[PDB]
Amino acid sequence: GADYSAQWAEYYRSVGKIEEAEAIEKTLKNKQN
Repeated sequence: GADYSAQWAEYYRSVGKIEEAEAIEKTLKNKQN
């Protein structure tokens, strides 16, 4: 699997941005393509 906007979305999980991370976390979704 690719997984890119997840590594970045991981930081938000600890930078009190776990919520905003959902956004940048949606970019990691690399299953369809």
